[PDB]
Amino acid sequence: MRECISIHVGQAGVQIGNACWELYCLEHGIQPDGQMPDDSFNTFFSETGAGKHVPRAVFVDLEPTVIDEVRTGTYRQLFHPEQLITGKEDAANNYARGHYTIGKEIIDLVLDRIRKLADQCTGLQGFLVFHSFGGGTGSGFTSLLMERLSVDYGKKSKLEFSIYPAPQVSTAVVEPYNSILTTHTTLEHSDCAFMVDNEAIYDICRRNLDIERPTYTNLNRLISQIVSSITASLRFDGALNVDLTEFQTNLVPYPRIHFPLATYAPVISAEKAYHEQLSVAEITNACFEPANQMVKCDPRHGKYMACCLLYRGDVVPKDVNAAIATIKTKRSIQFVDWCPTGFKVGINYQPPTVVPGGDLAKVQRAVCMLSNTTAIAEAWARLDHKFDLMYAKRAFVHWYVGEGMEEGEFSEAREDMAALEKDYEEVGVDS
Amino acid sequence: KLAQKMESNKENREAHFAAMLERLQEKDKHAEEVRQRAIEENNNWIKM
Amino acid sequence: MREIVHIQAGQCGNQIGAKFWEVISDEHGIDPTGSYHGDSDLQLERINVYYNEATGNKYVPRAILVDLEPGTMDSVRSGPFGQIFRPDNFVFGQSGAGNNWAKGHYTEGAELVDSVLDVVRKESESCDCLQGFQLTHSLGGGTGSGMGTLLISKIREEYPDRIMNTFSVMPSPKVSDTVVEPYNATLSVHQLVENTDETYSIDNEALYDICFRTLKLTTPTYGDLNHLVSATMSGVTTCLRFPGQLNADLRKLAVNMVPFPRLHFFMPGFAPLTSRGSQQYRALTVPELTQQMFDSKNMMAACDPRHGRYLTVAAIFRGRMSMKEVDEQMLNVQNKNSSYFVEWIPNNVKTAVCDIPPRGLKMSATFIGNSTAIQELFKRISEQFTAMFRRKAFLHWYTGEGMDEMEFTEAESNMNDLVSEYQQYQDATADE
Ligand SMILES: Nc1nc2c(ncn2[C@@H]2O[C@H](COP(=O)(O)OP(=O)(O)OP(=O)(O)O)[C@@H](O)[C@H]2O)c(=O)[nH]1
Ligand SMILES: Nc1nc2c(ncn2[C@@H]2O[C@H](COP(=O)(O)OP(=O)(O)O)[C@@H](O)[C@H]2O)c(=O)[nH]1
Ligand SMILES: [Mg+2]
Repeated sequence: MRECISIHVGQAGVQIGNACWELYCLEHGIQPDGQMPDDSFNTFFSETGAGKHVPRAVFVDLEPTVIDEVRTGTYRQLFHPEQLITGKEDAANNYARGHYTIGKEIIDLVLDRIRKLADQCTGLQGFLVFHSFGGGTGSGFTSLLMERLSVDYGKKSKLEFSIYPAPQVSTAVVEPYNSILTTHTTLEHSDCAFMVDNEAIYDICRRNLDIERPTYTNLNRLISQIVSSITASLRFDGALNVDLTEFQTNLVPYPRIHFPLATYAPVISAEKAYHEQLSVAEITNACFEPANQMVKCDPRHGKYMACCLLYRGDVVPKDVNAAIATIKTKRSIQFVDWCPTGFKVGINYQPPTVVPGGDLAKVQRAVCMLSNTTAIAEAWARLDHKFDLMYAKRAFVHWYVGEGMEEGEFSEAREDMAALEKDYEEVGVDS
Repeated sequence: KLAQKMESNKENREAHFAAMLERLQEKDKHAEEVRQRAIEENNNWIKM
Repeated sequence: MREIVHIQAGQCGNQIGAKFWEVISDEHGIDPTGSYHGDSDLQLERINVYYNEATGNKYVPRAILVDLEPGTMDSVRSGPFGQIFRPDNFVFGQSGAGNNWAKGHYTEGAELVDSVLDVVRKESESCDCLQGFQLTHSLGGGTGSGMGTLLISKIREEYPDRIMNTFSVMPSPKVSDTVVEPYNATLSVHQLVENTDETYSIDNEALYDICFRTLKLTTPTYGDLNHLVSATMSGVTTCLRFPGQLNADLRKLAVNMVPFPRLHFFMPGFAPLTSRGSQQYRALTVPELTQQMFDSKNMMAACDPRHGRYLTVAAIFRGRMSMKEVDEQMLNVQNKNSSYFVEWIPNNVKTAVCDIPPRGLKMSATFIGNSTAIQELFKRISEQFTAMFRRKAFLHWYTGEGMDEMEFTEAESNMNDLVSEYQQYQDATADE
């Protein structure tokens, strides 16, 4: 019944996967061994003959290090060994190595494992793909896998949770190249993609959680909370829900304009105890503050095409509508002329769950706003400009060419990005 | 007199329902056509 | 003319349909087990129009429950009167329509349609004299809208001589669950213009406005809106389910209401307006009930009747009242408001009085109008449609299902022709 398969690619994807699955277990009362003493959780967890609950997920990395930590870790019994796939040689922050050279060896094995999970599904909805834009595996292997998934799965829904690179935490000079190459190749294969800018997450951890030097552990716990908010509607049956198809129908007006901006609230530090309880009005107001965004950009300089508000916990429809009405009186929120109905609201009964010993405080109510704004084009522009700086001099190009890539693939990828930026511009013009 | 009034009637109701199904059957021939097209374009997509 | 076969399609269709069955079962003195426990012979006189008599004292709704999604069906079974329905009459898919008319009409809906027709054929062949069909659905969704109109076309193919009646709920931005509602509605209106004999235009714009403005409900729920729908559905079907002279069957109603084949979209009205909780109320006399016929505040379609002309009107008064007073009041309204009735259709207002009032009220009035003002509802849909279609917004959801742009252009043009047709008769004169 309505199953969803989660694929975690590369270090970023695997590490975010660890955070997501830890949070899902806390939310559904599943122990780290898969034991549990609704029924919708079955969309994400299958059940074995021993009454154990197993994530409907595949973890893939071209290097074994990251995944070796999962198979030694607290949740080693949660996953069956066959769903934790590792190679020997990494993609060395090279899209060409991930996509071609190294990727081509493991691709068939990864798809065989995905096929085995799909065979356990009676009503497979589709896939959730987690990866970084910057790493060779996250970029190169993901686009290779996405292409192969379109072939094997027909017209099956594929949603992404993409880690947009940040210099505060960046590991490679070539991340703009890998980002553009993966976006070009994956664009025609993805139905909806939620970008997560590591700088936005880094700044929220610093500002809201008072963490001087945020680590991936800090970043992922926060990321996991947003992913859980998007997936709560699939894993639970509330008063107001949204399936794989309804997300896309409400937020995606055109094929290529499939990049919603996520905004989450409240993000409160586990200290204090006075900084709560926030009302529905207060958390809704926080969604329109650029400081709570998952991608750095300015919506006041762009136009909205769709706004989805996903509430969780002690929330009443009357409270929500009152909050939306006051926000509508703040003229500053501009929508495209071809869009009337701006607000689609969903309420899921379960209050946000937090990891014990975590940085996040337990709240009675939270909200995740998914908005399709033309302001997200600003994130593409930043990436495209960094690509252009290096590409004008063909700096580092030899690394890709050496692996069998052609220079033409770089031109093609960049022209496609130029067309994407042009698409966001065309969409914001009035008729 | 009546024969060539009720026969001329039975003909004028068979027609007003012939023109019905005939013109609301191509309303299934077209729903087959764009429906074949529905997975045809989806297939030749995977051809690329 | 005896039996009516009822069909409920989609979320809205099933929700409104379930409420219709609990309201009419209470009026006919039928409990959730199917047993008659009333104390009036009028309740059973025409019971066969909506119920089949099963072995013994039990009555079973001649209702078919349809959805491409299973959840709604479970909610119906769990409901107050959920157990009254024929178990074999629940026909549900597993793969929903996702608020996409194309999925409901061409893909998923087409796959389930035959299983539904099998159940409708069973009910139809049991009939001594089948009047026709009654469908409840929304036009803004995918199942109710797309599959509902597909069912209309398939049923029409097998039963071309039976009356096809619908209770079609119009979408509104005020109570919208999807941005594509103008597309789904336009594609459905195109189907209804061609395939139904009579359609009750139940507008969510009007229901929301009544709840918010009149009933003073700050945040209306579907439960609040459905209370107005069920009051209307009970009122407009009074003539079919109780002994009477006027509009006693679906064909006689159509013959009296439909002067031109395509102009079969009715504007329903109801007085007094009540909220679910409001079991007060102490009010409503005959002149008061009659005055609300021209009252835009009492219309279930968001149109002002004074912005057009009535081609035909059926008015049903319910409760213990003077038939003399009703006749005087009704004649007064036509004489005073001469300008809002077409002069080329003589004696175009027909009145009926039923002694049995609906539940909670001692006195009520239901209006069924065939007004040229209904063009306001269709114009609203066309303008919402064009705002989206001009930019080809969300078109990929439909073309992705195998649909062509031409179908969109055709549906829109057909609906604009309907508006133009209403305008033509609004401006027509008895100058001869
Ligand atoms: N949020 C977050 N970002 C991460 C994490 N790990 C890496 N990243 C980011 O992802 C990019 C680096 O790519 P990786 O995922 O580490 O690399 P990879 O996919 O394993 O690929 P290769 O090592 O080259 O084979 C940089 O932008 C990092 O900041 C993580 O746990 N969380
Ligand atoms: N009055 C009323 N409208 C409803 C109800 N449920 C949904 N709607 C409306 O129906 C449209 C959505 O269609 P829906 O019936 O949910 O989709 P379906 O399941 O695919 O037929 C919108 O215009 C909604 O506002 C209900 O119970 N009552
Ligand atoms: Mg790595």
